[PDB]
Amino acid sequence: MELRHTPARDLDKFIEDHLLPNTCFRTQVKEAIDIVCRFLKERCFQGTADPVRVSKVVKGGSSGKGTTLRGRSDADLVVFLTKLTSFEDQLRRRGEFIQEIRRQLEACQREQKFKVTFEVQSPRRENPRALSFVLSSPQLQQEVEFDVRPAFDALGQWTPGYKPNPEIYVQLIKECKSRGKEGEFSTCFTELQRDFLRNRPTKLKSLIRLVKHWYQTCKKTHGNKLPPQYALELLTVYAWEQGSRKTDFSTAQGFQTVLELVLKHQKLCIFWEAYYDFTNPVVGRCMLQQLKKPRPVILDPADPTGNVGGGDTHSWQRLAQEARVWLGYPCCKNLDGSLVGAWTMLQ
RNA sequence: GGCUUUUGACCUUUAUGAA
RNA sequence: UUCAUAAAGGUCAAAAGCC
Ligand SMILES: Nc1ncnc2c1ncn2[C@@H]1O[C@H](COP(=O)(O)CP(=O)(O)OP(=O)(O)O)[C@@H](O)[C@H]1O
Ligand SMILES: [Mg+2]
Ligand SMILES: [Mg+2]
Repeated sequence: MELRHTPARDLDKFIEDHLLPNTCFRTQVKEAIDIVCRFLKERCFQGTADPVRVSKVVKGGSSGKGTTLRGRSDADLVVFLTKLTSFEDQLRRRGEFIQEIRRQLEACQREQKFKVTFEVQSPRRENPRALSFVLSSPQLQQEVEFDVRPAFDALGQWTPGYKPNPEIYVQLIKECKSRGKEGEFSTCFTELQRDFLRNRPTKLKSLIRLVKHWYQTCKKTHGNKLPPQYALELLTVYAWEQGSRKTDFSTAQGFQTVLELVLKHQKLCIFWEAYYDFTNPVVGRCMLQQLKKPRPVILDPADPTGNVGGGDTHSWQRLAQEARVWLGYPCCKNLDGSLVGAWTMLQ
């Protein structure tokens, strides 16, 4: 049964039946992650005469957040290398480490330990930001898709709960404003992005799944011309924080609220102070700049240079058209045909 | 009320890499 | 000691499906 035909009272059942991970899926992925992690820690750089060390492999993305879609969520890994020493460095040397990681993976395949399938993407253009591939192992019951990124460890050993030293963002902003980049180093702060969602209430994670599924369904019609998926994820968090703040709430009202916020994209200016704030003048000046951009502005809680909004109003136009149609579906409607109603946003 | 799953919190333990 | 990935054991909670 398609989401498109599911009424409001069955959305939680729909999430349960199609979207939530089952035991096998999340078990096989964690096995696949283990294979790649061991490889990176025990093999991949053991050949370098000048030792390249991996300080940590961070499981990011939906996998680290607990918002994965069953049988559809990739594994996102950020591998932190001791020899990348700064944002400048990561930006210039990321290409090398990718290629090298590719070679060693090949040399493992050649050995019959597992099988990897990459996908050439042309034109190559700017250095690659990631290495993507599919993994297959006699060990595993299924294949898992991967996304691997090398990164400079800006945070050091970071403990969830603490705001990162502002001087780290001072430095971030300095390089970004000099090289004309914005949001290019969000991977270094993956752990903050993971922390922003990991501890949220269970049903909120479930709604995020639903919104993600709706968004993927939209992509069938619009390909890659939509705003970034992360924008919608953050938009869902914003909806809950201003309209509920409760562990229990109606999924349909949540769904409707999000769809309505999409239609109001020309008024969206959303940001958080979970990891930075206006205290430090430099960080403060950069936040303020971002909030003066054309709407919608959705500021990455982990990255003050990062407007997840995407800066492309055609994308939001397209997404808004779909939001208009989906508001006529049984998804947000009661039994009598009336809409369940959206939450109302605190200041 | 009963059965179970998913997602987190806290306290232990094992392997691997790193500071 | 701490950080990361996987596994194991104990305890607590949230939400969901089913009866
Ligand atoms: N536009 C963006 N700006 C900043 N960070 C982003 C971003 N897009 C993605 N990210 C970060 O990189 C992670 C991996 O992205 P994706 O794999 O593309 C989606 P996901 O969040 O993993 O869910 P999904 O893979 O289950 O669909 C995201 O969770 C987010 O933390
Ligand atoms: Mg992902
Ligand atoms: Mg990914």
